[PDB]
Amino acid sequence: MAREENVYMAKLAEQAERYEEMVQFMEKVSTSLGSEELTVEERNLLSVAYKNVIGARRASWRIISSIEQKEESRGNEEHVKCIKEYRSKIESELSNICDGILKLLDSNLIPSASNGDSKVFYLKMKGDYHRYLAEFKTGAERKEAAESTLSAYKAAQDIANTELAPTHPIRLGLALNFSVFYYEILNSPDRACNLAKQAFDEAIAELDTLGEESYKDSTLIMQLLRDNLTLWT
Amino acid sequence: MAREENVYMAKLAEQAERYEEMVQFMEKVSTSLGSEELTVEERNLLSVAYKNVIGARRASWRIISSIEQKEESRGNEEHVKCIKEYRSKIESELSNICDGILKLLDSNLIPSASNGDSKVFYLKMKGDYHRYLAEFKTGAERKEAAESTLSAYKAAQDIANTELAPTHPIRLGLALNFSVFYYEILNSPDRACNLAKQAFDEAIAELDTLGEESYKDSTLIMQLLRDNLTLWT
Amino acid sequence: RTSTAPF
Amino acid sequence: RTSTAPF
Repeated sequence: MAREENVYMAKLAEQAERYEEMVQFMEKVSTSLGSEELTVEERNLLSVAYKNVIGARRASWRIISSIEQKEESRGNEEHVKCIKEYRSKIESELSNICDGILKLLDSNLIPSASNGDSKVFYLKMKGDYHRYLAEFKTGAERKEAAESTLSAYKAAQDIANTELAPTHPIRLGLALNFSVFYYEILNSPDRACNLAKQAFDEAIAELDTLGEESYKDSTLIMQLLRDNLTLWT
Repeated sequence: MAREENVYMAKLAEQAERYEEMVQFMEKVSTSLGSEELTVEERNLLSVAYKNVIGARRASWRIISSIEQKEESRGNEEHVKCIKEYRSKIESELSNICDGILKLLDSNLIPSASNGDSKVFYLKMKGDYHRYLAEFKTGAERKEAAESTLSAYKAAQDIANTELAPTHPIRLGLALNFSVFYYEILNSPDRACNLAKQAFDEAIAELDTLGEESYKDSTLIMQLLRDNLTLWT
Repeated sequence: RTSTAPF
Repeated sequence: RTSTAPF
């Protein structure tokens, strides 16, 4: 039995936009390996699955936080009691989604990675989910989220800057997320700007020496760095 | 205790785009009345809640049906076994969503309606959910869906055409859905065109005699009739 | 795409 | 809006 039926189902889940189910499908593939690693196709699907499941909660959290602020500032105390209870239900889901993909990165995807690209990808992804904890967690939990994000992004960068070109979308993607961590979570606009510019310039420097479909892949991310650089200046 | 807290929570659910929860909230309001009727605000929220919950499944069903056709036509029998199992899981959800709002219309919203506007609204809504059954049901169940849609739309039209103006968005909305039933489900392009044109012309006829915010309300629906009239001719 | 009512 | 990676 090769259940790459589980891969096909995840692809249908994706088409259907039923992302919780896309997660289950790609989780079944993941928890089914012995010594083998997720292919590129498979890890991307897993990551897209989780980005969409977490993304709906993050989008909901943002709108409920705005409404909370707007209402606290009109003294509507009764609204605020309600909005806050709603915000904490979203925070449980955020908290559980992050735990699921963190357990699977700590337990499985990270210890068993082989190539560089893989290691960076998964260490990057661990940083990503500690970052999402830090967007809404409060005290000790926020400090622990922020520390875990810095360690994972840094472990990913040491491996990236050795074992991958400056144009490799995974190296750019790390720089883009790490730049954002510095701006949104640590509140270092300088560190963020410098990190994005450095990885952009370093990628232009060695750009027109890759197959026409590579250019597509990483022009995409490089436009994301430039978009943020514009927004911040 | 006035839980119009349940109304406020539904409005947050809506803002958050957590439509299953918007449904639960507006269902709790509904199953809490004794002799009283949903306000206009409340019935609209309930209807928006259900249109969004059913809409995600209908959107998913459409994309899974396309992929099913594309695959049956390439002889990929193994894909088709999978796609079909997926389509039936979506059909259970469609089938349960429709049953929930149909039980609540049969059991409660229809028998207890008073004004004309109310009666039309809910009879219209019953037609709507029998129509969604008929989009994917198969044999006897499709024939029964189609018959139930025709009775409810017709009962709604008798009450509409007495007790409401040709400009009342609820009367237009009925005409728009009934026109679509005739085109998509019964496959009568003539009946559909004639029904849409009649309710449009009949609404222009008596148009510029309503408060500036009425015009907004029903120009909206009337543009929907014109959009379909264009598409079909 | 054909359209139906918002309510 | 600030952006992050797609993966």
